[PDB]
Amino acid sequence: GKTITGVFNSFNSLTWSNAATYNYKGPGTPTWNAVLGWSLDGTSASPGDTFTLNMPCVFKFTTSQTSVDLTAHGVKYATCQFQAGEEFMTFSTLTCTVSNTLTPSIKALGTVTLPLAFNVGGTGSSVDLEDSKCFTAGTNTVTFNDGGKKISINVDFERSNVDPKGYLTDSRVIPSLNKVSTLFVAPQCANGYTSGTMGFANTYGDVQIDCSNIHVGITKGLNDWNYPVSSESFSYTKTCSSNGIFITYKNVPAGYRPFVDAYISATDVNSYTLSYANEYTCAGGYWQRAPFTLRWTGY
Amino acid sequence: TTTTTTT
Repeated sequence: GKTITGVFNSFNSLTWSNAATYNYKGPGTPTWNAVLGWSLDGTSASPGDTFTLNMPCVFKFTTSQTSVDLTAHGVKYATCQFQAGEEFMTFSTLTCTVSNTLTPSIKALGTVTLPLAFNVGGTGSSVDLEDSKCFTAGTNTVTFNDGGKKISINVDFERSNVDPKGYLTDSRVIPSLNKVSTLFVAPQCANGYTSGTMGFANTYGDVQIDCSNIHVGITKGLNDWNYPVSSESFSYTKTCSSNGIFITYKNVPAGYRPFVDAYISATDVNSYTLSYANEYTCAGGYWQRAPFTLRWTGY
Repeated sequence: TTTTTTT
């Protein structure tokens, strides 16, 4: 049929259900259940018409389901297909088709629940740097839209509990790729860095770095989830192979932090170890060489 | 074991 708008009409609730044992209620820590109110009227919609719900700042749906139904008073009236923005775009979408049940005398009011992870950053991609500015710790307004009608709700987000002054890491699964983006930010040298070496590697043979999906940059500070907010060029050299990515750098100015990220593949994306190089010399002469390993789990 | 959970 035609494209309709204003089907999703209210943002009723946005509530977190810790999907693992996360220590903070962050936008990117799954799962946020977004409950939206919707209405369809057979006098103004027909089976086969379509509509789309735009979701800024949403990275993925935290379910293996590919679609969700719009059901009310026990009758299915539409089917909506999930499209996760992931690293392709800063927003996610629902694309919905009205069902044959929406015969002309039906007036349907219902709700639907969507299991979400927001994007508040994680790499130096354009998409992640854009979404690194979506939210801050504390009260935020979250807004979705159907194509005219903006529907909003306020929500409380907790900052990361990790002290931002140390080294920083991240690993986020990218479901459509079966890859994981992984980040490393050097410990903070507030007055700048004379030099340093940093990076990460496969440890036991079960991990492969994807050298075609990497970023190396300096960021002007970090957001409330310890993610880069900018990415500028600077003086470094790099080596990249499937076994690991490493940089050596010099002369990073005060107020900036160097970071490296990469997509990785693993035999089991839910259980793998990475080995990190971590050496730096702050302007002023403080130095540390402190390599380490981390065990990453999805179970 | 000390681990970090992915997202």
